[PDB]
Amino acid sequence: ATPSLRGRLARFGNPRKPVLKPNKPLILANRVGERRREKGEATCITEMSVMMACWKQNEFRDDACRKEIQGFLDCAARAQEARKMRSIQETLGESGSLLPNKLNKLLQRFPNKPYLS
Amino acid sequence: WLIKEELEEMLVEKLSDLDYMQFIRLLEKLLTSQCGAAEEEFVQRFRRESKKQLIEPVQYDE
Amino acid sequence: KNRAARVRVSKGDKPVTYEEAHAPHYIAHRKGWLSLHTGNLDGEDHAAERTVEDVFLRKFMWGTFPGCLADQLVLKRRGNQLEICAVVLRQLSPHKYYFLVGYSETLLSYFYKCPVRLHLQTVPSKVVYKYL
Amino acid sequence: SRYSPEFKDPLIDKEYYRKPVEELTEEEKYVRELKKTQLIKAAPAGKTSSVFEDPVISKFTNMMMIGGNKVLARSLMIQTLEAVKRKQFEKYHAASAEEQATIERNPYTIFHQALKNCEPMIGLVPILKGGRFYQVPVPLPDRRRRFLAMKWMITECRDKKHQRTLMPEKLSHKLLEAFHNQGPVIKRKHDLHKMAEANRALAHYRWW
RNA sequence: AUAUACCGCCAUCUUCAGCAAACCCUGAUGAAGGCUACAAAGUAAGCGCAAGUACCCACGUAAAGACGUUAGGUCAAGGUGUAGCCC
RNA sequence: GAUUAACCCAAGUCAAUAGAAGCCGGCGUAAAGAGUGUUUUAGAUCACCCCCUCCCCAAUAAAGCUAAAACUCACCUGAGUUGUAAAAAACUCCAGUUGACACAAAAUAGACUACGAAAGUGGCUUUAACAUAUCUGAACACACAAUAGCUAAGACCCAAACUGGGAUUAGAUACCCCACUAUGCUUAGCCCUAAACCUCAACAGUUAAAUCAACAAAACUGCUCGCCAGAACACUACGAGCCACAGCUUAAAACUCAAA
Ligand SMILES: CN[C@@H]1[C@H](O[C@H]2[C@H](O[C@H]3[C@H](O)[C@@H](O)[C@H](NC(=N)N)[C@@H](O)[C@@H]3NC(=N)N)O[C@@H](C)[C@]2(O)C=O)O[C@@H](CO)[C@H](O)[C@H]1O
Ligand SMILES: [K+]
Ligand SMILES: [K+]
Ligand SMILES: [K+]
Ligand SMILES: [K+]
Ligand SMILES: [Mg+2]
Ligand SMILES: [Mg+2]
Ligand SMILES: [Mg+2]
Ligand SMILES: [Mg+2]
Ligand SMILES: [Mg+2]
Ligand SMILES: [Mg+2]
Ligand SMILES: [Mg+2]
Ligand SMILES: [Mg+2]
Ligand SMILES: [Mg+2]
Ligand SMILES: [Mg+2]
Ligand SMILES: [Mg+2]
Ligand SMILES: [Mg+2]
Ligand SMILES: [Mg+2]
Ligand SMILES: [Mg+2]
Ligand SMILES: [Mg+2]
Ligand SMILES: [Mg+2]
Ligand SMILES: [Mg+2]
Ligand SMILES: [Mg+2]
Ligand SMILES: [Mg+2]
Ligand SMILES: [Mg+2]
Ligand SMILES: [Mg+2]
Ligand SMILES: [Mg+2]
Ligand SMILES: [Mg+2]
Ligand SMILES: [Mg+2]
Repeated sequence: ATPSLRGRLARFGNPRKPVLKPNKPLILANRVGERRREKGEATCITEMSVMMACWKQNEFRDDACRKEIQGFLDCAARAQEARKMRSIQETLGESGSLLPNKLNKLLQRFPNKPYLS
Repeated sequence: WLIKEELEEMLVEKLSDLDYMQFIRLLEKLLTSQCGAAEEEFVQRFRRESKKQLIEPVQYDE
Repeated sequence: KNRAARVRVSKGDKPVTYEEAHAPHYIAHRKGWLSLHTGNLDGEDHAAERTVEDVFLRKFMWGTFPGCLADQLVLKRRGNQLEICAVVLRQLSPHKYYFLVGYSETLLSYFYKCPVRLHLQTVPSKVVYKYL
Repeated sequence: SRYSPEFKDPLIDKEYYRKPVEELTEEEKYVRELKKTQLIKAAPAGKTSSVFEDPVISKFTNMMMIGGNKVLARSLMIQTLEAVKRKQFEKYHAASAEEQATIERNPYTIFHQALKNCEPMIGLVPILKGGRFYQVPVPLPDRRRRFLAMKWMITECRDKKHQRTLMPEKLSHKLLEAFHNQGPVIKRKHDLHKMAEANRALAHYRWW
């Protein structure tokens, strides 16, 4: 249930004080905003913390911390593939919501008319 | 597929890039369907060296 | 930007000729040469003396046939001979053309010690290639 | 480039083509037919189909060369391989009967392993966060760490601390010290490992 | 003397694509503005780009590269308008 | 400026000066709805007919109450806490857990849109209580009016002009950090201001016609009150009035420009 707009904006018939003071007219546009780039999640941090903790104990020797390094190595390989897979697949693959570029072609076929003709 | 510049010669009409793509989209759609013999001729109108080394002739000396 | 031998674009009311409509980078691709001799060939000489004759001949004909030259001269040399080929307008009377042919041929034959022959090709109006 | 995009890089592998059609997978089989249609680049001089071709020893030679003098860069590499070979034979005849089983005499096995002991695992990459550049520890890619190992070995040898020592004797001495996890090149890896473990608090700035 | 009168030859943005006549429409016939391809007012000669050409090809490199901008550069290439000198 | 020609008027010409022509237009942003409400003398025709949002949600005043957080004290433990783009100074009867404990301020609800003349009002309870059966009606009458501020006596968690210290900086009477005061609170008097602006007066009515300079919050009609007529000087000067004495209200002119 979309909030009401009766007696909200300052007008001539409305006797009471305004409830809303919009800086942009409350009229639907014929386009949507572009999806903003997020921040991302750092990967292989737990493997990277147990591998650098073994160096301190073993004075940065790569012969006693071999097992820890593989965890940090194998992870990097898997993480790298996911980044490549995610970027290409999301745009090409159609999942959930549509993209702005395809969604603005749908809103321009049914434009909002705040005028008379 | 007939290129844009070659399609303006069959029609003697200037064509935009976008209009050419629209025409190609219908022809491809035509091919996917079970087109009859006559249709194949229609599409063919708009459609236009073996990578093998050349063996040298074996000769014979004296 | 480059300016040499280029006619700048206009509204469309300026008529230019084939030679005047092509820039220097077309001189051997779409244009020929207005003078043809051997001076500039590999191992040939007297390229500076054939050049001075061309600069003077083009000025002698421009001032001797005033208002009558539709296009540039085409100078041709075959041995001793020098052949001047020109496109001219039909405004001037023929009587005056024959006078200028015998005056220019003779004067230039005694000046450059060579047989000079002039071949006119009259045209009604200046041939127009396109309108820039 | 004088080659068009159509041109594809050639495959010098000699045992690939020999593969029987019966082993060819459906995907692989397709590829082989496709290549027929494709145009192929001319094989470069550097790489042949010999059994002694080593891509790592050819790349290490190219990283030392100066001004296209490949005859000298290759000469230094082979002298180094021969110096490693002669030094191990001298350590093998003078060793005990049970110490000779743990003495590597193949200079290649020493070259590839020594470079593997110098490859760093993590490096420092400048990331822009809050209008500032932070040297956050980042996992170096496989290629990067393979390149750094070669660059450091050549920089250490080129470094003008050894007054009058020929490169073959220097490169051979550093390769034998890194084989046993010793020397400056290994130490240089630890110093990069000590700076990535001190600045681990900034290991979340990165996204990838 | 004046490049701040100019031609001429160039630089530069240009490792661009835009420049623009002539029409049309919108805005109540204001300066102004002018797109959406499952299309909603723009069409466009000419110019440049592109294509062609040159060099060892289809590649690449040259060349070409507008209309404008910076009163950009040069009166000392030469010519030249104006003012000035002429024992 | 001289000269030549020409134009206008003409026994006149025309430099200076003065005068003659000035109210039915406006007030969202150009100069104008002066912070609010009431009434008077009076005016209006929206008063009879004739009709439709009583009550309740955050009006106001008084008294009482307290959930979260904080301060303080005490115990136990620890050796540091504060501060930040990063530091210094500061503090070290300091910090953390637990417990006890306000004359301060009132998460969510509130995506609600209410009360009141406006200012303003958003924790709980109770008492009193919210003008008017036509409309309009005041810089000055009558009564109100955020914050700041004065006077007097109390309170004090936190915040905090001034001030002091630390740092930055060419400098830094500033922005950043710390500490603390007037002050903000209560009681009793005063002061009487605001971008008190929803910059859009009160009442009644319409949505047709020429919709309408622009923008903003579509354009109009009737009626009444108030105000305004180039800019600046000027939220000034003088005068008057006022518990106001560096104050507020009201409020000119000269000089100056040809624009704002
Ligand atoms: C159309 N005229 C515009 C106007 O010019 C005006 C301008 O007038 C100026 C006054 O002399 C000066 O005393 C006056 N100075 C003052 N202290 N009052 C200026 O404010 C005034 N300029 C102005 N109002 N814009 O200078 C004068 C000489 C002017 O040229 C008179 O006609 O104002 C000029 C800007 O000041 C503009 O450049 C002009 O285009
Ligand atoms: K110039
Ligand atoms: K000159
Ligand atoms: K001159
Ligand atoms: K306001
Ligand atoms: Mg605004
Ligand atoms: Mg210039
Ligand atoms: Mg200049
Ligand atoms: Mg090319
Ligand atoms: Mg070039
Ligand atoms: Mg070109
Ligand atoms: Mg105003
Ligand atoms: Mg008001
Ligand atoms: Mg006021
Ligand atoms: Mg509360
Ligand atoms: Mg009243
Ligand atoms: Mg009055
Ligand atoms: Mg007042
Ligand atoms: Mg007050
Ligand atoms: Mg007070
Ligand atoms: Mg405090
Ligand atoms: Mg200070
Ligand atoms: Mg205090
Ligand atoms: Mg207010
Ligand atoms: Mg009123
Ligand atoms: Mg005024
Ligand atoms: Mg004031
Ligand atoms: Mg005053
Ligand atoms: Mg006074």
